[PDB]
Amino acid sequence: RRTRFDKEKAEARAHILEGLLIALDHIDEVIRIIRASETDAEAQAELMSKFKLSERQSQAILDMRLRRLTGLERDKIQSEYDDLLALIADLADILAKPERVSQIIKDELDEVKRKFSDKRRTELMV
Amino acid sequence: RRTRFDKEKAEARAHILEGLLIALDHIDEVIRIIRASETDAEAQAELMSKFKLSERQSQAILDMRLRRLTGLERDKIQSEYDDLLALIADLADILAKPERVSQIIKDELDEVKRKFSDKRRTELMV
Amino acid sequence: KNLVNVNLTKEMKASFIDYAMSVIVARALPDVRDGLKPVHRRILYGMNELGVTPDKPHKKSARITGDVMGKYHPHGDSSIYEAMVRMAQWWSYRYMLVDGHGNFGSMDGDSAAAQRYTEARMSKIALEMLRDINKNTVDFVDNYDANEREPLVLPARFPNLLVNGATGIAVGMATNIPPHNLGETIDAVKLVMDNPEVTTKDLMEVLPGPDFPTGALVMGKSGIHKAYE
Amino acid sequence: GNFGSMDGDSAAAQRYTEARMSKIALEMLRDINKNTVDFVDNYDANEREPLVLPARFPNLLVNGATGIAVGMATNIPPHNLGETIDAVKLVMDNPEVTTKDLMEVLPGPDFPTGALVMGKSGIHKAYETGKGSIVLRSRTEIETTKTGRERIVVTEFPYMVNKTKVHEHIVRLVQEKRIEGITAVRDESNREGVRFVIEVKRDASANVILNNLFKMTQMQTNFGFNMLAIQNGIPKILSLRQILDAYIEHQKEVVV
Repeated sequence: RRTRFDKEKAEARAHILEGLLIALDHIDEVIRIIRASETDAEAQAELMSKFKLSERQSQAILDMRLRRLTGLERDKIQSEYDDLLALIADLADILAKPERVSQIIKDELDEVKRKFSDKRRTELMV
Repeated sequence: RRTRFDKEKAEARAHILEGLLIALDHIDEVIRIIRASETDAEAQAELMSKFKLSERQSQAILDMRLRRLTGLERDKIQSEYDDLLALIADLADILAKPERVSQIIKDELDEVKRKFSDKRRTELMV
Repeated sequence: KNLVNVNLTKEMKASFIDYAMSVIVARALPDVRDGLKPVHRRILYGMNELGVTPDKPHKKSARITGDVMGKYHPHGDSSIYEAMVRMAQWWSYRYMLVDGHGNFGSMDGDSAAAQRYTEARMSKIALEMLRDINKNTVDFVDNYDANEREPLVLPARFPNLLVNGATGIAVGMATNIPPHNLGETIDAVKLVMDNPEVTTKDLMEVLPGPDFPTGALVMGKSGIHKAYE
Repeated sequence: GNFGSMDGDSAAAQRYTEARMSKIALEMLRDINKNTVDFVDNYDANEREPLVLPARFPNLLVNGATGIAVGMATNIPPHNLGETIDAVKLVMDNPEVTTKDLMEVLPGPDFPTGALVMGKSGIHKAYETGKGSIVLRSRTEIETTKTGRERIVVTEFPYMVNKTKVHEHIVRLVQEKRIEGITAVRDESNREGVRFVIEVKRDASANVILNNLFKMTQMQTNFGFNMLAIQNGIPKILSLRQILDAYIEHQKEVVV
């Protein structure tokens, strides 16, 4: 459940970042529709119609900062996007193999054992 | 001094809004330079070189929100810009004519007279 | 006869001018452009920077005077509170700039105990005196601690000399209280600002004269005419 | 007995606590009764007092002169005793030592509680002309926790600055709400050890908070130098060279 939650969170962030990445793909068409827009709902509807986008993606595009329209910023977005897809692939590998599940359990249990484990105050006599 | 201060404040805001208005004039060249930029300092320097801009103007352009790239937003910016230039013309008319200075003094003094003025507890006898 | 320091001609002149001007400014007669003593000016500006306006209830005056001591005016605590008490009484002072909270005095002659017993705040007139201050209106100066900034003269919105008067300590030169009715004063300001040559008889047509905080009878319009001439 | 604190405290009266001379007053009074400085008759015409105490170390540079202006006030340049004595030696050896070469000797303000001194230009101005100002930045350091909420360790408030007024001013500036980021202030001593932690929250570079508390509070202040004192019966603004030339002349008088 924790792995599926973090996959949900990273997958939603990668979804938003993919929408901004598609905005970085064809910037000129997005600007052309924004200049042809009249309301924000019209702008997001025409962007979702033209580039097959979501409401989250279109809100992220219409709230994207213009300073982020540079290759110095496209590099950071693309690198972070590949890193989050790598994290999604890692969590899918965790959800696919029960061996690594037991491995995570062993690791955190041994962390607890390092942090707290004393020994027997009681002696087993015979 | 108060009129010159408010003219300074509205003039700085109209300067920033004029920089954003020039950004709204040629949006495509600004986007073309942002896509050709590598750092933010490069982007603001090339914008100030290409459209004769200020540091305040170039920071406002590179921090301008993409949702503000619509005719529903250009209308609000243009109307508010004309209103602030009207306020600048009003304050310049206040700074140009000492009659209106005395008029503002009369108005605020009569406001104080309405808000507080009692009459003489002392009688002038003879 | 301990110090025997001799060569003190221009240094005794400079030190004597310095101590005399410090008397005249700080503990003596106030300004034209706002009619307020420098103790009073630091009272109003410190209570402005604390924001103790009549939207909030009254605050303890000891904290206000302690902030005065820590920011603007390093002198007697009871003297600053004496200015607090005299300003915040309807009979001691015509239009109470500070509105107080507690026992201050009586017309019989009474005093409050200290600055930590009773409360105060600004009244509706100090907000007038401090309306449009933070807008390059009067130039600030750095005070004795070089981190705080104080106003030179408070930007007045009504001429407070004629309203409240100036009590004076003579080191040769003392000064008196002509109080005035606010509305006739403002009308006099209007007529002076309209016609640059109004005769003082025509302003005695406007201004009767001494509007006392408790009322009286004034005998002598000749001395009134002599005074405003 | 109880005299005070750095927080600002006073003794009750002269009949509650005791005192005596320390090891330095015996230095200041060693060889006094031997025609060393001329006495005068005081106000009761039976007692005799000394005009000037025969010093054995120049106490102006050590302890400074706080001044009341009736036009003319004066300041405290404190100094380290050993470097001061070495400066006296080098001045008495070479009658023309440049003041840069004595700033080689003398660092400057040796405070009784320690601080940080910013500005060697104002120091050079002070020991050349007499008038000047230096900047006093407290011994503060930024210590980043592994958790993330950073730390400002302040240990040396400047010369004649309260602790309690500065910490109350910091808490007030938190509640005056001009700038934020300060979590809390820990005053973790009663009387012993001067090391105090003020916390900066997570996601806030504490050098920004440090520069802003230096801008606002009494933690980095200005401090003026105006070395004004009595020479030959008149008050004069005197330089570091002139103080030590006069002190060497006085010790020549004492020795002769």
